[PDB]
Amino acid sequence: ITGRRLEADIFIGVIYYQRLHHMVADKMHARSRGPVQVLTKQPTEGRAR
Amino acid sequence: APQFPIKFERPTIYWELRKDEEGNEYKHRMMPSEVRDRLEKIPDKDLPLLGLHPEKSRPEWMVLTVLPVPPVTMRP
Repeated sequence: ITGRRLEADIFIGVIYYQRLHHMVADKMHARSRGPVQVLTKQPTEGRAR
Repeated sequence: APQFPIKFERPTIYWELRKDEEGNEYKHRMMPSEVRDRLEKIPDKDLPLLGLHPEKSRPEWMVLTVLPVPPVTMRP
């Protein structure tokens, strides 16, 4: 941003990095209203349902 | 009236240690009908001494004669 030299020598290298399956696309869940359990009349369990 | 010891066997078996004519001790199985008949004779005044309520929990009601089947909503 500033374009100035950093006051410290920054350690930089090549590191093998792995992307894991824990993605936010499969983890975001939002429920307002919907299906309920027949026995307890309470909200169901799971993002799929 | 003489009394005899009562032995409790799990889960719901009751044994009465009665005495024979010759003095021998034998276990007599008390059927639930006999137990309920014995429990029916207890007056309401002695129920607080036994930890029971005369109007809420009679001793004879602990022996089931009518079984209430739950509604279909309870067992969908």
